Amino acid sequence: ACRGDGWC
Amino acid sequence: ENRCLKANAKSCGECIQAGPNCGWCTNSTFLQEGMPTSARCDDLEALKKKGCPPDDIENPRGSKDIKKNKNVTNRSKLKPEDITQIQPQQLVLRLRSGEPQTFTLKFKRAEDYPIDLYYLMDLSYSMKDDLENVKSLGTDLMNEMRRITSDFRIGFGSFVEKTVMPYISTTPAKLRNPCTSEQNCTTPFSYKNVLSLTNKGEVFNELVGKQRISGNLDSPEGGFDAIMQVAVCGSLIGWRNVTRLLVFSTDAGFHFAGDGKLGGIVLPNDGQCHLENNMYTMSHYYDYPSIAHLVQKLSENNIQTIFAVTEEFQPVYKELKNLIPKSAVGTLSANSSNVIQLIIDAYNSLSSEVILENGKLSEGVTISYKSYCKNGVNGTGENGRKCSNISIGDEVQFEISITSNKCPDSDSFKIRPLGFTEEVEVILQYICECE
Amino acid sequence: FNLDAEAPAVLSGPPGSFFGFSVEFYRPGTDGVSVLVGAPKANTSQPGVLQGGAVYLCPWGASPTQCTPIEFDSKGSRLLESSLSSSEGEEPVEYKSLQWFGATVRAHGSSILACAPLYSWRTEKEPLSDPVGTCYLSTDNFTRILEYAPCRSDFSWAAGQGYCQGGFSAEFTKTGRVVLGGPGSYFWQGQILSATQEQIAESYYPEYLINLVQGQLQTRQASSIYDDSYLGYSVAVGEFSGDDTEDFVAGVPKGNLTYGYVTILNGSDIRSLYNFSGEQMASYFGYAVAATDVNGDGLDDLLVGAPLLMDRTPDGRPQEVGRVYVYLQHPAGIEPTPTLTLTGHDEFGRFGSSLTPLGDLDQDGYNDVAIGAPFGGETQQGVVFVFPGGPGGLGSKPSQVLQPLWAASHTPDFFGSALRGGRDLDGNGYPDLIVGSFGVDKAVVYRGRP
Ligand SMILES: *[C@@H]1O[C@H](CO)[C@@H](O[C@@H]2O[C@H](CO)[C@@H](O[C@@H]3O[C@H](CO[C@H]4O[C@H](CO[C@H]5O[C@H](CO)[C@@H](O)[C@H](O)[C@@H]5O)[C@@H](O)[C@H](O[C@H]5O[C@H](CO)[C@@H](O)[C@H](O)[C@@H]5O)[C@@H]4O)[C@@H](O)[C@H](O[C@H]4O[C@H](CO)[C@@H](O)[C@H](O)[C@@H]4O)[C@@H]3O)[C@H](O)[C@H]2NC(C)=O)[C@H](O)[C@H]1NC(C)=O
Ligand SMILES: *[C@@H]1O[C@H](CO)[C@@H](O[C@@H]2O[C@H](CO)[C@@H](O[C@@H]3O[C@H](CO[C@H]4O[C@H](CO)[C@@H](O)[C@H](O[C@H]5O[C@H](CO)[C@@H](O)[C@H](O)[C@@H]5O)[C@@H]4O)[C@@H](O)[C@H](O[C@H]4O[C@H](CO)[C@@H](O)[C@H](O)[C@@H]4O)[C@@H]3O)[C@H](O)[C@H]2NC(C)=O)[C@H](O)[C@H]1NC(C)=O
Ligand SMILES: *[C@@H]1O[C@H](CO)[C@@H](O[C@@H]2O[C@H](CO)[C@@H](O[C@@H]3O[C@H](CO)[C@@H](O)[C@H](O[C@H]4O[C@H](CO)[C@@H](O)[C@H](O)[C@@H]4O)[C@@H]3O)[C@H](O)[C@H]2NC(C)=O)[C@H](O)[C@H]1NC(C)=O
Ligand SMILES: *[C@@H]1O[C@H](CO)[C@@H](O[C@@H]2O[C@H](CO)[C@@H](O[C@@H]3O[C@H](CO)[C@@H](O)[C@H](O)[C@@H]3O)[C@H](O)[C@H]2NC(C)=O)[C@H](O)[C@H]1NC(C)=O
Ligand SMILES: *[C@@H]1O[C@H](CO)[C@@H](O[C@@H]2O[C@H](CO)[C@@H](O[C@@H]3O[C@H](CO)[C@@H](O)[C@H](O)[C@@H]3O)[C@H](O)[C@H]2NC(C)=O)[C@H](O)[C@H]1NC(C)=O
Ligand SMILES: *[C@@H]1O[C@H](CO)[C@@H](O)[C@H](O)[C@H]1NC(C)=O
Ligand SMILES: *[C@@H]1O[C@H](CO)[C@@H](O)[C@H](O)[C@H]1NC(C)=O
Ligand SMILES: [Ca+2]
Ligand SMILES: [Ca+2]
Ligand SMILES: [Ca+2]
Ligand SMILES: [Ca+2]
Ligand SMILES: [Ca+2]
Ligand SMILES: [Ca+2]
Ligand SMILES: [Mg+2]
Repeated sequence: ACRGDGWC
Repeated sequence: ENRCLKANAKSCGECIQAGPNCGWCTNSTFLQEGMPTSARCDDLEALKKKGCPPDDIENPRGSKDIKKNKNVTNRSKLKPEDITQIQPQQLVLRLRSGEPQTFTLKFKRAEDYPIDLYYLMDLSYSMKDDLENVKSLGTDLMNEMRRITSDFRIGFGSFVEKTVMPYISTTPAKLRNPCTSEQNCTTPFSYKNVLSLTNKGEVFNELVGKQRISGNLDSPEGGFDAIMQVAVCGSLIGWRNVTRLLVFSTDAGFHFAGDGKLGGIVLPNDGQCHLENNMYTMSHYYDYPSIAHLVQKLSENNIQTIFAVTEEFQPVYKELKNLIPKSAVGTLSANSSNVIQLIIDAYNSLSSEVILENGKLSEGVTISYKSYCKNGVNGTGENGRKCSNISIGDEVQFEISITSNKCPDSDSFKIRPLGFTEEVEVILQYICECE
Repeated sequence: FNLDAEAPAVLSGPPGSFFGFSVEFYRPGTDGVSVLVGAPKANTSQPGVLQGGAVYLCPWGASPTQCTPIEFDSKGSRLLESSLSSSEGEEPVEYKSLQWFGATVRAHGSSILACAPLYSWRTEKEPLSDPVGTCYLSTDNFTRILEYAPCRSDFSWAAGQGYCQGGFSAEFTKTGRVVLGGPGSYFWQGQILSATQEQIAESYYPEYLINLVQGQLQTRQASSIYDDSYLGYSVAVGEFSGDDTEDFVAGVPKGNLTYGYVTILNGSDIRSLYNFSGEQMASYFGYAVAATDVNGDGLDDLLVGAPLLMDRTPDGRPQEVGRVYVYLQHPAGIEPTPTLTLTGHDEFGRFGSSLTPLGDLDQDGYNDVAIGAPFGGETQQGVVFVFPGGPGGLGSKPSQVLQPLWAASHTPDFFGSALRGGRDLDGNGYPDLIVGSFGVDKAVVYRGRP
């Protein structure tokens, strides 16, 4: 997934 | 029925302001027995036929007088202010209203010209693996620039995000460690000057090896705030009047003016330095700068930007390039491995091209450029403002033409190649009356 | 051009309260017209609330003191239900300090909507700092007041509606339906939410923080490629779907690689009808939007502001001036490309940061438009331009130019950052304009004449 500042 | 006659010049001064090919007669007996005085002003060739000798035809013409023409540097140690890459440096153009004045502009790319490079890096969590290979960027880039110049200074800065909601979590815990428990992320921060420009590349490596990665929430980061500070904070970064390269290394988009409103930041960027202990302090007070603002402050401070971004965000920063003069875009890898070669390629493209810009001109005054580059390619219109594919030691020329219609007093504007401090001072005087 | 620009009435709020950040007409009847003024940095009597923000009611007939604060919420920050006993420590569940209440102000009939886009809470579970935003709805002329925080849901944090900031923009329909913009939902994809005053009331239940209005209309989450779009940054209403139910105009300023776009949603089932794209990167196309018929043909026309639009001067110098785009509606639909464009002349003036319809200012059978450049003028105090509607849309030249009469202090006035027109408060048969200027905590009202 990895959205925002590298939030998997 | 030319324009000169159909303007009824009441005096000599009026005849000049109306048409460049006009002349005023002052010899009696010229007038036919029933002429109006609105006839002494007429086409220069027409007055000679109607019966008006040259002695009695006043016709002031604009002249061109160079005032400073220091020659371009040649082979037979020199400080960068003794080096000349453009000439002349000052001249006077007397402008007949309607007539254009033209003068040549020589540009020659200096050899072994010094370079200052500042590396501004994204230390957000998404740039974790990247920081691992910059351990040796210092010495390795120092070694590679030896080929380019015998005088190279390097610096390092970092950035993350505005330190306010909603761009970061505001809980006391996440303020201490914005990442998960597994990571040991440092607290979020806007911008810090890790190292000012220097020649000791050994310092570069040790300092970068002491930086901890940080973190925040939204994907796009606040690099523009940092770009602004690096641009305007002149003496704290240590910019010399030479080639100035800003490497902007990120793996995500960018915040810009308008986004501050989410966090209650309505006040626009002021374009002023605000460093306390090499920390940007006013990220919570001033909005992100707009692109147009950065264009202004990057140009006046002669910064040449190299965007070193990942494959994913190439199209975004490619459009940013099109809006920023004297900048380049390269594809950064995952571990920032090809960064050195990325920087060299970017440099060689920026240095092989010169672009001229001029200051504000008064109404009536207009300008146009005619470029003459290597191999006979000749630009005109907007292409006249630039020449590309310029090697070291190569010379190129520009024929600049200035025209005036109105009749203001003594105006003045500068012409300057982008990236360099050297400029050409054009002083204007207006011929409004007869001599 | 008939606005009494030489003698406007000025209102003054508390210093540093951003009085005039939001403005609005209020009329719970033909008699008793008033001016509403938001001041999102005003201190309040709420216990333990630093600068909660407040909305001011300013009845017409100034003497002695016009403006007074509307008490939407006298209570401070509520406490965590499952932590009053605990071990040691009484935790607040919500945070009303610095919530910017009154950032947005809208009214319809005897109803008033006021929003706090920076209100945040913790949730009754894991400790967070989610700025869900909140709104307070006053109805039947203050006889009852309701909180409405449709982003304060079961879906917390950025991945959900935690950073929605519901109320960042807002508007009433001509029937009184509430429409909210929340640019932070689903990792800043943005969101539009909407419910009737009835639905909000028939489900109101203060005991449980997470309220769920039945029948609420709202855009849904999309794939992550749409993150960071800021849908709901700005909002307007008008009829574009060929019925009698007004539709939702919404700015998406950072959508499509930051070229931005505006979208129009079907007012009945909030589904997409139109899309209009910006022409330059990061011009903030969609910063402000508005809807009104500017050529007297019965069909509402679209207006969009891009205050960071950069352009080139004749001598080859770039400059941030801003620009406004106007799309005219026809029976067949709306053309994807603008019909005309208006461009600012002052560098960094942010032309097009605010827009409002004025109604027919000169009674010439054509509605007119006011456009604000909050940093225009020789002293950068701010400017408002009035453009006249006509047979072929808005005129190229402005009919009037409103500038503040007071001198420039050491901070910007933001004159023209907040506008509101199309209402005749004095009743002279000519519409009136309310210009905000929160920079010096003032709000100006201009008055038309025959
Ligand atoms: C929608 O809701 C809003 C808000 O709820 C509502 O607006 C309120 O309407 C009520 C009407 O019921 C208003 O209440 C009245 O206010 C009258 C004016 O009060 C001010 O002026 C007083 C002096 O008036 C004299 O002088 C003027 C000239 O200056 C002259 O024309 C008058 O005729 C009169 O001779 C002044 O004393 C008063 O100050 C007192 O009150 C305030 C507030 O309580 C207090 O802070 C002060 O310390 C001081 O005690 C104020 O400055 C007022 O005259 C009137 O009084 C009579 O009625 C009360 C009812 O209890 C009696 O007790 C009293 O003895 C009098 O007989 C009454 O109080 C109220 O002010 C409005 N508020 C706002 C914010 O607008 C709308 O009407 C609603 N709309 C609809 C459609 O429902
Ligand atoms: C104006 O411009 C905007 C923005 O460009 C346009 O909006 C976008 O339109 C496209 C095209 O319609 C949207 O993509 C599609 O979305 C629909 C609807 O998805 C919803 O409904 C599904 C069915 O009920 C449901 O499954 C979805 O839920 C899934 O997806 C979410 C997303 O994260 C996920 O979280 C869930 O867990 C689910 O996995 C969702 O509720 C969808 O049906 C489409 O799918 C088709 O196409 C894909 C390939 O693209 C294919 O794989 C599928 O099998 C199916 O065939 C498609 O995803 C997009 O979401 C819109 N974006 C926004 C921000 O609104 C708008 O259309 C333009 N208007 C006009 C008038 O032009
Ligand atoms: C996201 O934003 C981008 C940027 O705006 C957008 O792509 C752009 O689309 C427009 C038109 O849709 C392009 O503009 C055209 O440019 C060409 C030259 O490249 C011109 O010839 C065009 O002039 C006319 O001719 C067309 C027919 O040939 C007409 O259909 C057109 O309407 C014009 O009247 C026109 O100016 C622009 O070049 C691109 N930009 C880029 C960078 O590609 C994109 O569509 C947006 N995405 C979405 C989903 O909307
Ligand atoms: C880089 O080069 C610039 C110039 O190319 C140097 O700055 C210049 O410094 C001189 C002073 O020696 C400034 O002169 C000033 O003139 C104004 C009137 O025009 C006067 O009011 C001032 O008191 C001063 O005498 C000149 O303006 C200034 N030019 C600038 C800032 O563009 C600078 O020192 C060089 N720096 C390095 C590191 O090489
Ligand atoms: C905007 O959204 C509304 C609601 O979704 C749309 O209204 C709906 O439009 C459809 C197609 O016109 C209607 O379909 C059908 O209705 C007829 C008669 O009512 C019935 O015989 C069919 O079996 C079918 O159900 C639907 O009824 C209608 N609903 C309402 C409440 O009006 C509207 O068309 C949309 N507008 C645009 C421009 O997209
Ligand atoms: C950088 O990463 C690539 C794989 O993406 C790898 O092949 C290369 O060896 C790496 N370079 C260094 C210096 O670690
Ligand atoms: C640049 O000019 C040189 C001539 O010295 C020529 O050989 C080369 O092909 C040129 N390059 C480009 C990209 O035009
Ligand atoms: Ca990385
Ligand atoms: Ca970020
Ligand atoms: Ca409709
Ligand atoms: Ca219309
Ligand atoms: Ca009109
Ligand atoms: Ca009026
Ligand atoms: Mg990041």
